[PDB]
Amino acid sequence: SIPWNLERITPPRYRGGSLVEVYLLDTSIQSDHREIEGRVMVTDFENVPEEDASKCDSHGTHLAGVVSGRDAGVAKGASMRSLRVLNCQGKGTVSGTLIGLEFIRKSQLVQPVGPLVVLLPLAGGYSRVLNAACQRLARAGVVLVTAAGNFRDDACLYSPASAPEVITVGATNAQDQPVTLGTLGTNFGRCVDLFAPGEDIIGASSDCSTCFVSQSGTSQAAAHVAGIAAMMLSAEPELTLAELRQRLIHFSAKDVINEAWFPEDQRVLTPNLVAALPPSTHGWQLFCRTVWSAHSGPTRMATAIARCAPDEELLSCSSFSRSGKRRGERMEAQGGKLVCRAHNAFGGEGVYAIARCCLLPQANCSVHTAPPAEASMGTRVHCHQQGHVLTGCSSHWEVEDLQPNQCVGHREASIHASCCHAPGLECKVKEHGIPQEQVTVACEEGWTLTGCSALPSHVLGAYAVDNTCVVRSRAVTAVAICCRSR
Amino acid sequence: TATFHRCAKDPWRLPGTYVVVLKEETHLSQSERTARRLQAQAARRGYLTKILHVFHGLLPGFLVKMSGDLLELALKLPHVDYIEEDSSVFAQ
Ligand SMILES: *[C@@H]1O[C@H](CO)[C@@H](O)[C@H](O)[C@H]1NC(C)=O
Ligand SMILES: [Ca+2]
Repeated sequence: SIPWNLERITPPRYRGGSLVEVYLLDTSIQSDHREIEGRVMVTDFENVPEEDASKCDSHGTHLAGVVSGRDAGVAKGASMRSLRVLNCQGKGTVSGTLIGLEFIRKSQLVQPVGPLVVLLPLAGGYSRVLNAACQRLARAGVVLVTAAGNFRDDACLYSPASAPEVITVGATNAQDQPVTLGTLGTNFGRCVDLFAPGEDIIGASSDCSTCFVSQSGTSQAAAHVAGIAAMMLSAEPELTLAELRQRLIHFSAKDVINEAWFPEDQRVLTPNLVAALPPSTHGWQLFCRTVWSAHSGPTRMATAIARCAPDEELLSCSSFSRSGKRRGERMEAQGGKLVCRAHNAFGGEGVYAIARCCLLPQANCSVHTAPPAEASMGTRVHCHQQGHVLTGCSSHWEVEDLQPNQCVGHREASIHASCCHAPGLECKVKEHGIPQEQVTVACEEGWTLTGCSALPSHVLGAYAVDNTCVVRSRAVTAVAICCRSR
Repeated sequence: TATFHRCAKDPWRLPGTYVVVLKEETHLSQSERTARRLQAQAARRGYLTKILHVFHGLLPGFLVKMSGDLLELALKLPHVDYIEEDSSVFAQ
């Protein structure tokens, strides 16, 4: 009898959302529906383009019910406030959406409450200004959750989906597969943070005050994550966006989507995660996430930059090109904070920089670099200070072509070690090599992959997938640095 | 350094209304004055304009209904970071 979607997000151990407020920017809603009556406040903010009542409020009413519905909601608690930025046909404007986001911010300034979650169950094409407004609102301390888009396309081509500070949510079905929606479906790619239930999702129907309807879409998916965020933030109100995002990733079901559904090049970029509520079972734990940059493009001196959140540490840096035409990557400081920079090769189509960004308080991390040795034992650098741990190795080169706490690179390459004093931290290195398109090595359960690299036959790149280090080539050896709280 | 942007998905564009985004630390008073300056400079060229909204609180700027003919003029206003043509979003 429990709707499948609400079971899907229920953790393997369990025992909301009231300190938190969820804003909805959507169609009008039927606020007297019994799922949401007395829990949703209609602001009567409205900014919608002209068309070109049961039907008018169908989308918004359903989503308010997915977020907060008495019977079928995720955060059955929670308080919501609704702004109308979509017309009866489900169409809005970027300007109306901006004015809506601004209204939320002004409301907060005038009457401050606790954590705010803003659900944006809508998409247009890439918009600089909409992305900027979202970023500003995120930087102002509001959590934003948006739909990936229903275009079976790269979410980076859409907004607000493409805004990095917004939690972007794709849709999966009861079989944990990406949702098909007519001839299209859930968007995917590196701007999607995670997936959530978004097919056959039962919720309030604005047909009648006690009626229900199943709807499908990445809006529905996003509503689940808005609900989960509201619950998580009620439990841990002080979470930074980066802490909340790391929890959303950490508590997700992993590696359950068949990535064959996605275009080939998007498989590696698309997180294989289906959202879930945190278990009741939960001291401190090491959380890391893999941040893929925008592709650098083909310019000869092109660089891709993957950055971490202000409160995260960059523990490693890798790179990847589908051609393998690559000058590697380096961890470089920037505004007093380390970023992962990857370098394209001459004639390369471009490369991705792939950061491993981790929540490590009390860590003092640095980078130790050595230039090409040009001889014999390869280029080597180590974390020489007593008690510092190596968390990541990177290597870049400028040429057209070719032991604890030590990184080793090619003799013609520079080598970079991420070294942290993190006294609560234990790390080990696990290696695996074989004769081969992909080699793979996983950290042990309860350990967090901090770094992933290939021993220095032509590798396309390396990247962490959850706690598995993947090395891609055209004996090749994957090397994972795995750490945990001690 | 002021740039113009419009939606790559041509059907989703809404020509004739523009979001004028001013540089980060621009003050509301400066945004309002910039809007007025635009309307005055437009009027002198024979163009009707309407300032639909003045943004402050997240981004400074304004929303203006005007002919795109005025965009080169608008890009030369003080404080302008970029201007974006309005466009459509859709329920997902
Ligand atoms: C990090 O450095 C700061 C500033 O010198 C110091 O307070 C702290 O002891 C250091 N922490 C570790 C774990 O090294
Ligand atoms: Ca995102």
